[PDB]
Amino acid sequence: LKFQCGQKT
Amino acid sequence: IIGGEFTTIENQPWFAAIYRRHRGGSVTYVCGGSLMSPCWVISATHCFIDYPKKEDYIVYLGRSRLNSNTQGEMKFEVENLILHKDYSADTLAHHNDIALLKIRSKEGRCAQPSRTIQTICLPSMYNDPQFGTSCEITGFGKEASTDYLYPEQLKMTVVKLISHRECQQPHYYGSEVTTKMLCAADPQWKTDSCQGDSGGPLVCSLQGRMTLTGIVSWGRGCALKDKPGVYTRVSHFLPWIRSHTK
Ligand SMILES: N=C(N)c1ccc2[nH]c(-c3cccc(-c4ccccc4)c3O)nc2c1
Repeated sequence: LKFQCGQKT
Repeated sequence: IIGGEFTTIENQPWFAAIYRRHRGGSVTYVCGGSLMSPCWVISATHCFIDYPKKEDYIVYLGRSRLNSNTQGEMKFEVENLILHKDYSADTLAHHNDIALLKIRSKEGRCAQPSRTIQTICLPSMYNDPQFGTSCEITGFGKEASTDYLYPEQLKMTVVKLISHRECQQPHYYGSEVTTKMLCAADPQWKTDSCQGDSGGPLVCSLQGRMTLTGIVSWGRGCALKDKPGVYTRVSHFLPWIRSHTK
């Protein structure tokens, strides 16, 4: 959606 | 990377592959980097020092293989290339080896978020994990120090942060390592970063976040006993980074 630093999905 | 496992970019969505174009038709890999915000990638100045012609570099986001394509990848041009003023190299070490690349797409946009493209977090002013922490390094560099080709698949490995005291031991790197560098090694000197991994990230968890704690910079050999890998201590460059990424 938008960036969330550090998150792998 | 010596050792490690092969991965896909979904496991390192902030990793960027930087290539150089040649007149003749080829594009060759240069260094790795990491995405900090939608328009900025951070890597190492020594990767651009011998050829600071920004128009000749191409940056790719969402790439799991080196020369083939990954669906979802994004290609960028280097809009601004900022190297570090005070960058120096000696017989081994590089000092102030951090660089910034502002990326622009042919349509004029910056990175867009996906399952293969994500930013990594910065640490807070001079805040690091404690030695012992396991961090992971990733990249397309050599698999053996004797190889002359790079892998086609992304690799990753886990290394531990060691203390300056341990790294500055005469029989390690002595005074070549400074307060602005960090050393990371595998307890059993089995896996490490190597030529081809420069500019890529050293990620550890800090206060809950996956943080870019280091940039692959140098090292004597690859996975040699008592020759840790040296990384640029990102926490000590935050002022500089801010100065340009405002
Ligand atoms: N053992 C290590 N931990 C290590 C890590 C990164 C390295 N990078 C290099 C390296 C060696 C020759 C040339 C370059 C280079 C790459 C791109 C542009 C200019 C020089 C390197 O980064 N050696 C390296 C060794």
